[PDB]
Order: sequence, then structure tokens, then C-alpha cells
Amino acid sequence: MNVKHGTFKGGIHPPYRKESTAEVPLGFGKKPEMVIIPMSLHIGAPCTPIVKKGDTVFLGQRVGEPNGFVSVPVHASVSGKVIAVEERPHASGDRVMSVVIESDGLDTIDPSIKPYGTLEDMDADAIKKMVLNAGIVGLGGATFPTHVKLAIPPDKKVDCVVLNGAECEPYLTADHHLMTSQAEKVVMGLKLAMKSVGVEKGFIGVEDNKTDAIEALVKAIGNDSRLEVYSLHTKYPQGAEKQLIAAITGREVPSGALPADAGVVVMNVGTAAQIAESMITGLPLYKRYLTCTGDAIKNPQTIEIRIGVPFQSVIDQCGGFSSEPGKVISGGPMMGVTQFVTDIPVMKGTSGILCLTKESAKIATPSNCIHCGKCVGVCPIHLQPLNIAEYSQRNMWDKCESNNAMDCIECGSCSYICPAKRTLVSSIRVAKREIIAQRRKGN
Amino acid sequence: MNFMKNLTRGIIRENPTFVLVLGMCPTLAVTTSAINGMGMGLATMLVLIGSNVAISALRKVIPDNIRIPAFVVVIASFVTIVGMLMKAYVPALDAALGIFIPLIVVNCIILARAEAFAFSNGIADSFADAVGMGLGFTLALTILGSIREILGAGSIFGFSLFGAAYEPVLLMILPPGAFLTLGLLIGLINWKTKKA
Amino acid sequence: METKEKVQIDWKVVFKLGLILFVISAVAACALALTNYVTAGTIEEMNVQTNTVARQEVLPKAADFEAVPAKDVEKIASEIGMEKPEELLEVYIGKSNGEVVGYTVKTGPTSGYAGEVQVLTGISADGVITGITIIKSNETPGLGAKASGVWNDQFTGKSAKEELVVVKGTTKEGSNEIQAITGSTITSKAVTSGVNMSIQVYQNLSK
Amino acid sequence: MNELNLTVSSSPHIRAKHSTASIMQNVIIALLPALAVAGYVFGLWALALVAICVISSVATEAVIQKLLKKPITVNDWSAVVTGVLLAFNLPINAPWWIGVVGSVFAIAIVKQCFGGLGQNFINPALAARAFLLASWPGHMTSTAYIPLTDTVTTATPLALLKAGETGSMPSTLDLFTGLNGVYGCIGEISALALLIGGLYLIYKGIISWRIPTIYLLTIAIFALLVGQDPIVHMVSGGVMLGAFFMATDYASSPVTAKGQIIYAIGCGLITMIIRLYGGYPEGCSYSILLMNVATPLIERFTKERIYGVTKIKKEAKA
Amino acid sequence: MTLIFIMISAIFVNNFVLSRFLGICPFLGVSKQVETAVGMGVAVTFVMALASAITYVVQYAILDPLSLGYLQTIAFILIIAALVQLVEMIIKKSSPSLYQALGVYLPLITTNCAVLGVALINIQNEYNFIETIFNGVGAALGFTLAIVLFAGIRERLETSAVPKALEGFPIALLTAGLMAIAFLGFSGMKL
Amino acid sequence: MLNAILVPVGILGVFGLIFGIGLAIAAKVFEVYEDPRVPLVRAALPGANCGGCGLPGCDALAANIVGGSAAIDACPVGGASCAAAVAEIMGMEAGSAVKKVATVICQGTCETAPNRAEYYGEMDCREAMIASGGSKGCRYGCLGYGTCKAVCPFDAIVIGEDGLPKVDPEKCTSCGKCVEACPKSIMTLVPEAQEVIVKCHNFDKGKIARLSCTTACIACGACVKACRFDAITVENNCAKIDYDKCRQCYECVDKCPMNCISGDVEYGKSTAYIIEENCIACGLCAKNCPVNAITGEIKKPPYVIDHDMCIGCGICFDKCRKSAIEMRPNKTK
Ligand SMILES: Cc1cc2nc3c(=O)[nH]c(=O)nc-3n(C[C@H](O)[C@H](O)[C@H](O)COP(=O)(O)O)c2cc1C
Ligand SMILES: Cc1cc2nc3c(=O)[nH]c(=O)nc-3n(C[C@H](O)[C@H](O)[C@H](O)CO)c2cc1C
Ligand code: SF4
Ligand code: SF4
Ligand code: SF4
Ligand code: SF4
Ligand code: SF4
Ligand code: SF4
Ligand code: SF4
Ligand code: SF4
Ligand code: SF4
Ligand code: SF4
Ligand code: FES
Ligand code: NA
Ligand code: NA
Ligand code: NA
Repeated sequence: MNVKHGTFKGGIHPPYRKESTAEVPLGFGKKPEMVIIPMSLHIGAPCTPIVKKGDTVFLGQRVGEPNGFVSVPVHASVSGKVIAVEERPHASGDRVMSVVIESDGLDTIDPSIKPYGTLEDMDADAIKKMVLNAGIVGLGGATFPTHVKLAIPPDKKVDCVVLNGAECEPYLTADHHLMTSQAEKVVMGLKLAMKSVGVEKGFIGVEDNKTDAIEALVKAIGNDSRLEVYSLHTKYPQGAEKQLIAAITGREVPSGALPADAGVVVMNVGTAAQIAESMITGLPLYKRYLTCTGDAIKNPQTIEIRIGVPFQSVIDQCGGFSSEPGKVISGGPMMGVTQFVTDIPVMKGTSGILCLTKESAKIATPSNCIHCGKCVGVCPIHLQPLNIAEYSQRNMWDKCESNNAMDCIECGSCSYICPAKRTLVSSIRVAKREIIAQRRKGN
Repeated sequence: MNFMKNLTRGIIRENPTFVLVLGMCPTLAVTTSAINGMGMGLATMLVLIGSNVAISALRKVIPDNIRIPAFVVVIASFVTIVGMLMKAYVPALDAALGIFIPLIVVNCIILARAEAFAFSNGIADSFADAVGMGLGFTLALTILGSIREILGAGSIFGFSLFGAAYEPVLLMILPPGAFLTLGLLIGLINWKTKKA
Repeated sequence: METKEKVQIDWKVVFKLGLILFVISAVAACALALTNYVTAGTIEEMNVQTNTVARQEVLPKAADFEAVPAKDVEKIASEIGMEKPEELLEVYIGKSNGEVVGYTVKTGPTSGYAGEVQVLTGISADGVITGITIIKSNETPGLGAKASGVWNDQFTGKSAKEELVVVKGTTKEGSNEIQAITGSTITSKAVTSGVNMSIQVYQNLSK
Repeated sequence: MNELNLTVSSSPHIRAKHSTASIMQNVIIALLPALAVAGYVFGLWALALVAICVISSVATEAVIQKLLKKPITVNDWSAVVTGVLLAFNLPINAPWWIGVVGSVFAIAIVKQCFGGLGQNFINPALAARAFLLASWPGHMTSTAYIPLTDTVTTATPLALLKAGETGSMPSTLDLFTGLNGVYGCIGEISALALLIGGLYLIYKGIISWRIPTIYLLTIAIFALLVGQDPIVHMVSGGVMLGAFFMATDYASSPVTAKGQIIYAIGCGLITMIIRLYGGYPEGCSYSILLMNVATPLIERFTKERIYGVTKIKKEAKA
Repeated sequence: MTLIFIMISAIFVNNFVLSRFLGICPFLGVSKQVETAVGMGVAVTFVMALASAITYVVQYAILDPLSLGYLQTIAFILIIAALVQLVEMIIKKSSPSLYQALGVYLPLITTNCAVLGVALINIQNEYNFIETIFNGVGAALGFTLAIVLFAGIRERLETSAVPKALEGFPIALLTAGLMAIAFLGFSGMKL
Repeated sequence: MLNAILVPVGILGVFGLIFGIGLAIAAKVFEVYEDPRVPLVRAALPGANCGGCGLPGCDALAANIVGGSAAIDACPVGGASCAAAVAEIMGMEAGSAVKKVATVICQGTCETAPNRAEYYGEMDCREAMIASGGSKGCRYGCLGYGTCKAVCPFDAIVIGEDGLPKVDPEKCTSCGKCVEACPKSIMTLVPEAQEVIVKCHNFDKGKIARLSCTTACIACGACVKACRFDAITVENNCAKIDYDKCRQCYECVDKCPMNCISGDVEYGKSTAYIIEENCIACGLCAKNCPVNAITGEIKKPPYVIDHDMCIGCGICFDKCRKSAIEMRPNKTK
């Protein structure tokens, strides 16, 4: 096959410690006994509960109704009874309204779930209706609704669909297992998305450290001449939806105009697999993959776990704590969010749990700038982080805006390479927040 | 009451050299000794007094369209008379300050004071203002000249201090040796103004 | 049409604007010339007095002086092959009871650090330099202005037969050797060139 | 009832291994062989001077950082680098107080009056040398370089070239290795030891090839266009020390790749302008110091292009 | 060839601001930004270039063959003031009104010690017409270059952290001293 | 001697005379910028003539105002009086409604509201808000890193040893520079004559707030029953006082079980302190004003009344036709 290559300019080379869980087989979680389902598992308008305390629910039964257009429903992961419709701690640090369900032991399927159909019988309107009804959001991390993404406005033109298989953050190997095991579902989901949008071109981009996944995808594609696979060089910011576009297609997204103005539609391999599975079976989104790894975990592994299970249950299922942890992170080490407690349930965009020990979580105090200039070299947007940080640190928002601080993608790289151990990306975030806020109180 | 305040604004409160930063060419040019600064200050004081009194005497007939040509004529006349007298009786001071004695007419502090305090006040306030500004200029120039001369020559007022084998810092009597010193002095004053 | 016919009276104030200025200017002149009438000549006297002192200190004795008509000076400058003209200013002859005494020559040599200096040299009857002095200079006060100090006193004693050579060393070697000032070498060469031109003038004249 | 007491912060949660102190220690390691050659050639007084300078620098910094109520960050090994580089710019016949005065001027005035490390716009070790040369010209010119045991040299190689006496100059191999009668500054006589240690900083990634290559190419071209020897002009004087170690200062050089090419061309042109038609035998220090002033003007015209911002033309605010 | 050497010596070897201590008050006053520095340099260039020829003509046509040499300063300053008045009249009308942020330094273009200084230097050096024009243009270009470099440095300084007490004028004077050393590098050149 | 005076006088007079006519003609043709009427603001300004305000010329307060392109208080040297004069040339200013100060509605100081975790980063409030909102137990309280102190231009805020800011009432001049700089929306503006403020910003229910802080609001509603002028309301699970209707009766202060309302019990208790000079023995206060506290017989002057009752609202100070009652705060301490 014609496997082409591509790369971009800038970036860094982290240690890439993925070797620990790559050769370990795939594990399956046990049956849960209690689930907490929040009312906001996406971005947009939160849902409204339609269940009461003491009610009896099925598996796959809707417990939340969308409010506006950018809103997806919420379903139940187990079969049991409702014990609380109060608010519980969330991954953002503050309590969010949720529904608590206690499991019964049996998984009784709702008596209204049937297969939607076949690829040749569905067409675009029914495909979009099925995607909306199953509550599928973006599994890449942003959790943007999919049915909004597949509804192209009439004043825009697109001609290709690109799947993001370039999983680049360290410690994470869920997409590797998904591509190695379920390539046929990924191809079927790509075909379904291509038919829904109405294009005749499709690309898949996989990094070169997953050659077995590339071979599996090439074998699964078959004799179709409209599908292509690209082998990409191993770099950290490679998969951030923009450098992927530059490497595969060669185009550049304009200054604040979204990828839809470049003529492409970017999706994830997990979303495509979920679309194919929901078409074949008829069940909603209630289960995904996770990677439980780190320095304070006895037996790290990749495990398939339902939605609503607390973090502590996963940690207990993966051995436990070998030592006292000093940091718990939801996601990767480069863009994850540190937690306060371990009562947090897993969500639709939770791709890993990373526990660090006390010695490995220590960073020295920031010092003076020495004007080395490495942060300028490593930036993929070709900005100058030192000037923006120094202007933000003394409350000069006009100079921050004049230095093009609103097109930073917050990728971490600039703060990783600093010899003086500074916090450049945090200052850039502060400047961006203030610039955005000043546009509403002055207009 | 109104006479002592104008006289005593002068040195401390509104020093032209340390607080207004005006007239910086003679200050950095001639202050290589403790004698040149005093003579320059006295000449500038005489010119300032004469020009201020003359301009304040005639603040009713000069229109606002020919003001600066009317001012510079009086200032240049006083400067020329003072220069003729100095060349007649003090040739050494004229030779030591050769170019900047014709240049007293443009000193950045005479025209500014004439515009500010001479075209809107009486005859008695302008005299006190001129006396105070001249005293402040003379004191600042003398201090800077003594400080530079002690380090760059090893003597004060022509009297040696460090012996006949001292090797001076020959940068303090150079153009780059002025700027830095003055800056440090100003900084010190600012510190003692803001921490007290 | 004068920007839409400015209304008459705009000219009437014009005669008011000039006249006062005119008066002021006249008054200024009415001062300055008077001061000049009291001052200028006196200044001239002082100048010549200094020059007289400059002529008397270099050749210390009780004698009279006579001035060359300044066309013989130009003839000497034309002869002997003096490659740059108008660098010789004044030549005077001393007289002490009939017999000749010496000569006093003023010259402005170029190629200094900051332009032209003025050097005066006095020579006796037999060739001996009895002292030199600096009349005008515009060099650095702490670096090139030291020529009018103890550096001049070493110029006495040198015979008027050959030229002089400047050396960069503490040791003075022997005859016709001049030790320059540390950190100041161009001024010493300029003064030596002026002395050499004066001594060439003396050699050409005294034969 | 056991709590956890975790740590909360912002991304990223991992960092690199290099820091500020490692860079300066690597600079000292690179500068060691020149110190060895200087100690072998000039004797035991060539080392002691260096020590004096180092001590003074460190002491000065500590005192200031005690008086202004600031953390004493003397363990970043920056004042040691400044002291060593200043001590490499001295003759062998210098008194002990010259190094102390130079170190005090370099640390107190140039560096600490503008904020501290990385916040000045000028080179401290070259400005201190320029101040010392102007203040005390007798202790630094043409005679302090020759040792007292040698009485037949009387001139350094760069002073025998401006007078046309190129028949009494040392050989080109002796000017390159630095032995057999080559005199000058204590840490400049060997171009073989300043290139071995200069190629070690390129391999570790501290400096790049751009400034060292373009500084040396312009000197060779200029000496070729006027009919002189390209090699004698590169292995004599303070050019190899300035190209690899002093023109590559972090706080005085441009940060982009296009400005570091324009900067080096000017640094190489002003050197040979002063060398051939000037009042000094060598003009490396002032050529480097004059390009530290024009650096903020080069940086505003040599910026790069932001991703996605292609526009049409340079309309800007018109 | 002599005109080129005169221009070069006026711009580099004998810069008016750093060496001769003439244009210092606008140097510290106006150099907080680049655009104002460029505008002030252009205005100063125009004023000097127009004043030099008029001063030459007035001195050598009237004062010399009349024995009235003591009226040099008053006539020269009258001519310069009358020129700067017209410059002030033309600048504020058509050139942007926001440029009147000099704040006293615009009527100090009359004062501006470099202008009368270069006029007296041209008079005392016994030049010709074209030599005076070239000297005036060279002095103006040197002033413009110095003020542009200062305005460029001060923004990098605004990035840095002066402690609390130096701030405006002391750090400007220290920067000027360091630039004066860097230009003391340009010395001893025979042109 | 005649020529030596005639020639320079003539030359200088001609030179001066031609230049005056030249400048008079140059008044026309060139600059005609007179079209903004200048003599509006040239005397109310004290006069400094500095380029730290914009306004290219200190007499340029004639085209800078009539378009709204410049702020009313753009001149700091002139001050409040000069700004008021400039505005009252057109109007708006020279008004009423006293002066205000800045206050902090929080009283949890590092021992009653401890920290959940440890925070690494820059010591600033907004930088701490980047790190998932902060590390405090109460998600609505003061972080304590002092952004408001850093943004204050008049040096009126100091950070105490307990973590909460303190404002000097003599250096604070009624602005909002510290109000929009607080990420927690805690700094507020309060009249200087007010001493009853509800100091909390917690929007949780009773048990969670009780666990979070010692002096939290549990929204019990006991402070609304005590008030009868309808000035304090409980909304969003938090109480708030309206300062336009508060009579400072100090009745709600004693009824709060968690000590959230500021103020001390030293108030009122002066029931009909009536001056004998200007009352006509009307006896209209003897009947009722909602409490009795007056009862007597006709009350010919001097009034015989015992003072051990009433709440001291203040309505009886202005409803009288002659206002013979005097209000004096006299209690313990
Ligand atoms: C620094 C950075 C790295 C990212 N890395 C990945 C990645 O490795 N894989 C991925 O699927 N999305 C990644 N994303 C998210 C993409 O930008 C994009 O939102 C995603 O492809 C959308 O997938 P969806 O359409 O399924 O929501 C990254 C984003 C950023 C800012
Ligand atoms: C590559 C490199 C070169 C340096 N060069 C110099 C130099 O030439 N002079 C100096 O005083 N310090 C030098 N330093 C150290 C100095 O403390 C720092 O770079 C800043 O110039 C201090 O403001 C150098 C440091 C590095 C890493
Ligand atoms: S990487 Fe850090 S130390 Fe280097 S220039 Fe950037 S901010 Fe400064
Ligand atoms: S976080 Fe922003 S500034 Fe830093 S390297 Fe990434 S894109 Fe550049
Ligand atoms: S602060 Fe007021 S008085 Fe001072 S210059 Fe500005 S407007 Fe004029
Ligand atoms: S009041 Fe607000 S800004 Fe001030 S310290 Fe507290 S949280 Fe920070
Ligand atoms: S910022 Fe303004 S309102 Fe706040 S404390 Fe300071 S002076 Fe008062
Ligand atoms: S509960 Fe109220 S008083 Fe206590 S910390 Fe929170 S906001 Fe402050
Ligand atoms: S009485 Fe106190 S605790 Fe109860 S609602 Fe009122 S303020 Fe809150
Ligand atoms: S003080 Fe009195 S009026 Fe004010 S809120 Fe409390 S009870 Fe109501
Ligand atoms: S006038 Fe007032 S005080 Fe007198 S009786 Fe009537 S209510 Fe009472
Ligand atoms: S304070 Fe109020 S209740 Fe008391 S006497 Fe006066 S009006 Fe009546
Ligand atoms: S420029 Fe101000 S006195 Fe010379
Ligand atoms: Na005027
Ligand atoms: Na002057
Ligand atoms: Na000024």
C-alpha cells in the first residue's frame, strides 16, 4: 500500500514511558455496585433529571433530557434503583448535580432497544439522528457534541474526513489496544461518517511507533481506494488537530476560523468505533477504555470500565498504592488536571488515571530569566512566550494582545524546556482570560 | 509670606538639576573642577536675574504672536554684556568656558522660567525666583564638580589630598564619567525622598 | 485673492506688531555698541601684554625686541622647502647693546589630537635652546594639557644643530632624545615638529 | 481517618533535566584547558590573579543580595564565569587591585543596577575591560604583556603587523598552538585550546554554529579583498576567544535565527575597520560592544511568521 | 571625497550627543518611544538644514564687511527663533495633533543647543556653502541615529526590572553612559 | 560716534521689523485651529503642563471635551474640585450621596477555614484561580495573596497577619480598581457611615457550609423576622442587607446564631430625649410609635419619662413638626 509520511516544525521529545502497559494484556473490570452519573458530561447546556428517588431503572434508559441544540442526553450504566438525586463532587473541584444508582446484580436491557440498520439503508439524516440519540460526544478529550459537528452550515464546503490515531501523550496506550483489536469497527465508523458528511475522501494518521496497528488497519481497509494511511514521525504536539492537518493535507487553519474553514472534518478513532458499535447493537455510550498507570500503582494496566465508577474502585482493581501518592491526575502528564479527592467518577472523556509518588512530584521554585531562547525554538505556533509572560506578570493586557497571545493552544512545551523552571503557560492563560473578559464589559 | 516662599522654593523643593532635570549640557560639560561650576552658576544667576526682571517689567505690551523673538533679544543682550565684561576682566574663566558662555542664551531654564513665572507675576516675585534658581544651580554644580574632581584628579580646589604618587581614575574627567555619576546621585536623592 | 479677502483691519494690526519689535531691537543695539566702546580696546591691550610676557619669559634678560616686516617671514617660508605654508606666525629679533642675542619664533603646528597648538621657541646666539612654552591648545585637560607643565623644562639645554627624536621609554638615552608623556604621544610629536620647524628657520636665517 | 494531602498546580507536571547551574559548570569545564595552557606558559602568577577576580565577583554579589533583602542565588555559578572571563583579559604585569576594581565595576554597576541575571543589555566583562583600559592606560598597553625575563621581544604580534615589520613576527604554527614566544593576554595566546573547548559547547547544544562561523568568515573575506593573509588575522589577537565565548552571551544576543546572521556580519566588519584604519591595534571589544546597542533594533525587523497569519501584504494599520 | 569624510566624521567619530554634550534635554525627554524619536529627528534635520545656509549668508554678506562682529549671537538666535515659530505653526495644523506630546520640548527646538552650536562651529571653521550644508546634515543624522538607538533600548529596559529607586532618569543616564563608552570605541580615526 | 550707533540700530531694527510682519502674515494661511472655542477650561486647572494625561497642551480642554473621548477625572493634579468644576461647566457633577469606602465580606482567617491541599505556583490570586480554583476548603472565600493590594494606586490596603486585607478610611478615594480585580467578587463598596454588614459570600446549604467554615451562613432566616423595615433578604442561600432602608436598629445582630453580621450592641435606648424649649406638650408620641415606651400624662415641660425600653429607629427625629427630640447614642462602652 501507499503509506506516506509527514511531520511538522517544532516540538519536544519526552521520555515516552509507554513500554510498561503496552505488552500487558487487556483487562476487563468487574460488575459495579454503585454509580454516580453527573448531569454535565459534555460542553453546552446541562440536562434536567427525569427520575425520582426510589424509582427503578433499566440498562440504557435515559435519565436526563437535553435543553437546547448543543446538548446530548444521559443514560444509565447499570440496572437497579435510584437512591439520591442530589449533587456530588465533580472532577472540576466543585459539586455538580448527579444521579446515584445502586446496582441489582443483573443487567436487564430496556425493552425498546433494537439495531438501527445497515450501512446501505441508513443515509445521512438517519445517521445523524442515531448519533444524536445515542449521546455520543468527542472521546478525544474536549467532549464536543458530534451531531453538531456533522451538521455543516450551507455557507461552508468540506471535502475530506481525517481520523486522529496519533496518540502522543506519555503513559497512555488505550488507542493502541483499540486499533489493534477493533480495526474493522474503526473502518466502518469512518465509512459512516464519510457517508453522513457526503465526501469521497478519508485519511487515517498513525505514528510510527504503532507499526502493528498500521498493519492491522491496512489489512482491515481491503481493496477500497478512497482510504489512505499515513505514518507520522513521533513528536509530542503532533496530534493536536492542527499539526495533524498541516502534516497530512498541507493546509493551515486561519487565525481563529475553526478547521471547518480548511475543508476538513477531524474525528477520533474511539468515536468512530463507538458509532459503529451503536449502529450494530443499538446500545448507547456507557463504557470505554482507561489506562491506570503511574509511579504509585502496583500493577498498571489498560482496562475497560463503565461510566460512573469512582476512581478508588479502579485503583483498588489495579492493585493499590505501593507508597503514599503525592499527586493524582485525570488524564495525561502534559494536559491533565490534578484532583483533590478520589470520590470522582469516571467520565466520557477520561482517558487515564496517573498517580505520582512524593519524590517524583517535586519541582523547584521559579528563578530569573536567562534569555536562552529555547521557548521560542520549541513553539509550534511560532510565538515568543517570554515576552507574553513578562507582560502578563505586570498587568499589561494591551501588550499581551498585541503580541498575538490569543492563538496559543496551551500545549505545555514552552514550560517544559525552561531552565529557570517558570510557569509561562499559566501566565498566558491568565492573559487570555483577561482579554476575553474585557470584551464583554466594554462592548 | 509671599516673598520668602518664592525665594525658598529655589534650592531644595524645585532644584533645576535634581528635581526638574533642565540645563544638562553645561552641567555635564564644565563640571570637571570645583571652580568652573561656581563661575558658571554665578554667570547664569546674573543673566537669569536680569532677564526675569526685564521680562516681568514689560508683561503688558508684548503680544502672544511675537513673544519668543521678544524674549530672546533681551536674553541675548544680557548675555553679550556679561560676556564682554568677563572677557575684559576675567580672561581665564572665559578661556575655560569658551563655547558655553555664548550659549547661556539657550540654557533650557531661563526661557522656561520666563514663560512660566515672569509673564504672569509681578516684579518682586520674579527677582526672588531668579535668586533661588541661581542658588540651586550653583550649589548643584559645585557639588558635582567637587565629587568628580576628587576622584579624577586627587585634589579639591587645587589642593592635593592623596600625595604625589596617586594615579587618578581618568574616566571621571571624560564624557562617559559624568552621566553615570549624576545618575547615581539622583537615585540616592530619590531613595532618601521615598523611604522617609 | 488673499484667501477670500481678509477684512481690512487684519492689516491695521500688522503695523502694531512690527513696530514694537523694531523699537525693542533698536534698544538692544543702543546698549551693545556702547559697551563695546568701553570694552574692546582694553581687551586688546591685555592681549598684547600677555604676548610681551610670552616674549620676555622665553628669553630671560634685559634687552629690546624688533619685529620682522612679515614679508621676510613669508620669503623664508617659501624657501628651505617648507611643505606646508602659513604655519609660521611671528619672528622677532633680540637686541642687547648692539651685539646680536638670538631669535624668538612662533609657530602653529597641525596634526595634533584636537587641531592646532601654538608653540613659541627662543634660541640664543650660539645654538642652545633656552626654553619653550605653549600659548594656545585645545586638548584634553587631563591627558593632553600636561604639556604646559614640568614637561617643558626638559627642553632647555639642547643644541641647535640637529633635529629631535621622541622615544617611548623611561630611559632618556643620550643626545637629542625626548621622552614623551605616558598616555599622550601625538601632542609630544606635534610640539617636536614645531620645534624642528623653528630650528630649521633659525638654521636658514643665521648664515 | 487517614487523609491524603495531595498537591494542586497547573500543567505540565513533568520537566526536563537541565538547569541554570549545569550550563555555567559546562562553560567552566570548556574554559579549563586555556587556563592550563596559561599556567604552563606564564607561570604561577597567571593562576592567582584569576582566583582573586573570582573571589571579588562572588563577594560583591552576596553583599548586594544581602542589602536589598533578596534571596542569595550565588549557587548558579554566573559570577564565577564573569570573574574567569574578566581575568582572561589581563596582562601578566597587572597589580592586584586592578582585578578587584574591574570585578566591582562589572558586578555592581553593569549587572545588579539593571535587575540582576539576564536583565542587562550590555556585556559586563567587556565594559569593565574598556573602563580599565581608559582609566589606567599605562598598566595595560604594549609593555605589561612581555614578561620581565624576556628582554629581546619588545612588541606583541599585532603591533608588529600595523608597522609593516612582518619579518620579525612569529610563525603561523606558533601563533596557532601558542608556544615558543607568543605573548599577549593570558587567556588568548592559544587558538588550539579555545577551539577544542569551543566545539564542546556546540555538541552539548549550549551554543550554535552561526555566530562562530560567520564571525570568522567575514574576517577571512575582508583580509582577502585588501591583499593580506586570512590566517594570520584569525590566529592573532582576541578573535577566537570573542567568537566562541564572548559574542555568544545570552542576555546580549538576538533570539531569532535571522538576527544572529546580521549581528555577526557587523561584529566582523567593525573589527577589521578599527584594525586597519583605526587608533587601536585590535578592535574586537568595541565591535562587540557596538552591536549590543543595535540588537533591540534588529529584533523588531527579523521576527518570524505566526501559524495561520498569512494576510495579504504589510498594510498593518494603514 | 572630502565631503564624504566630513559627513562620516560628523556622524560617527564626533557624534553631537554622546561626545560634544549638545542635544541632551530632548534626548532624555522624547526618547520614550520610537515614532516620536523619528519625528523629532526629521524636524531637527529640517531646522538645522534650513538654518545653516541663512546663518552663513547673514554672517558673510552683512556682518563681516561692516565691523559689527559682536552682533552674531543675537541675530543668529533671532533667525533661529523665527524659523522654529513657522515650524511650530506648520507642524500642529497638518501633521498629526497627537504629536504635540513633546511637552515644552517643541519650543525648545529653539533652544536645542546643537543647532546654534553647529552654526557657530560652521562659522568658526571657515567652511564654504556646500561644506556647511554637509556638516549640518551630518550633525542632524547623528542626532537622529542616537535618539533612535536610545528609544530602542528603553523598551527592552521596560521589559526588565529596575528595583524601585532608579526608574526613569537614573537608568536613562546610566544607559547613556554605557552608550558613550561604546562610542568611545570610535576614537583616534584620522579621516 | 554717530555712525557706530546709527548702523547697528538700523540693521537690527530692519531685521526685527520685517519678521513681525512676516509672522503676522504667517498667522493666516497657516494654522487656523481656532475652531474649537478655547476659553472654557484655563483657570480651574492648577497648572503643571506635563505629558502624563494625553491632551496635547494643557489648554486643550476645549476639543477634548464635547465628544466623550476623554475621561472626566483624567487630570489627577487638578483633583476632585477641578474635575467637578470642569463637569459643572456642562453639569453632571456637584452632587450628593456622601462618600464610600471598600470592605471585605469574609471573616475566615487561616484557622477557622483551613486548606484542603497544598498549592505550588506563583503567589497571586488569579494564578491560584488557574490551579483549579484554589486550595481552600470554602470555594467562595479569600485566597489571601493580595491582588487588590497590588492594584491599589493610593496605598490604602494592607494584608494582615491573619490573611484578610484591611483598608485605611483616610487614603481610600471611592474608586473600583480593587473591585473588578478580585477573582472571588468579594471586595465591595460600602458607605462610611454604615456599621452593620453581613460578611459572607457562601452559596451552599446549611450542613456543607457548617462543615466548611466556623462563621458560615446556613440560611436559617432568623435575621429576617427580627427586621421590620424590609432591608435584609435571604437569596441564593445567603443573606444580604440593603443600605438604603437600613435604620441601624442593631436588632438582627444579636439574633444571628453563627455571628455573620458585623457590629456591636451599643445603640439607641434613648426614648424621647426631648428638649424642653421647642415642644408644646403635644403628647402625640405618648400614644404609639410601634413600641409604647413613652406612656405618661400630658407631659408638660420638663418631660418626665423613664428610659428602659424602645429600639431607637429614628423616625421620631423627623416626623415632629418642631423636632424637639434629640438623638444621642449612650450605652455601655
Ligand atoms: C496539545 C494537544 C494534544 C492533543 N492530543 C490529542 C491526541 O493525542 N489524540 C486525540 O485524539 N486528540 C488530541 N487532542 C485533541 C484534538 O485537538 C481534537 O480536539 C480532537 O481530535 C477532537 O476529537 P473528537 O472529534 O473525537 O472530539 C489534543 C489537543 C491538544 C491541544
Ligand atoms: C554561553 C555563555 C556566554 C557568556 N559570556 C559571558 C561574557 O562574555 N561575559 C560575561 O561577563 N558573562 C558571560 N556569561 C555569563 C553571564 O553571567 C550571563 O550570561 C549574563 O551576561 C549576565 O547578565 C556567559 C554565559 C553563557 C552561558
Ligand atoms: S526558556 Fe525560560 S529562561 Fe529561556 S528565554 Fe524562555 S522564559 Fe527565558
Ligand atoms: S503553550 Fe502556547 S506559547 Fe507555549 S509552546 Fe505551546 S503554543 Fe507555544
Ligand atoms: S495633570 Fe492636569 S494640570 Fe497637569 S498637565 Fe495634565 S491636565 Fe494639565
Ligand atoms: S480580597 Fe480578593 S483580590 Fe484581595 S486577597 Fe482576597 S481574594 Fe485576592
Ligand atoms: S483601589 Fe481605590 S477603592 Fe480600592 S482601596 Fe485603593 S483607593 Fe480604595
Ligand atoms: S464560609 Fe463565609 S466567612 Fe467562611 S470562608 Fe467562606 S465566605 Fe468566608
Ligand atoms: S441569622 Fe445569620 S446564619 Fe441565619 S440567615 Fe441570617 S445571616 Fe445567615
Ligand atoms: S440593623 Fe435594623 S434595619 Fe438594619 S437590617 Fe438589621 S434589623 Fe433591619
Ligand atoms: S411634637 Fe414631637 S415630641 Fe412633641 S408631643 Fe408631638 S411627637 Fe411628641
Ligand atoms: S425611636 Fe422609633 S420607636 Fe422609639 S420613640 Fe422614636 S419613633 Fe418611637
Ligand atoms: S538642550 Fe537643554 S540646556 Fe542644552
Ligand atoms: Na508662546
Ligand atoms: Na548652554
Ligand atoms: Na527634561
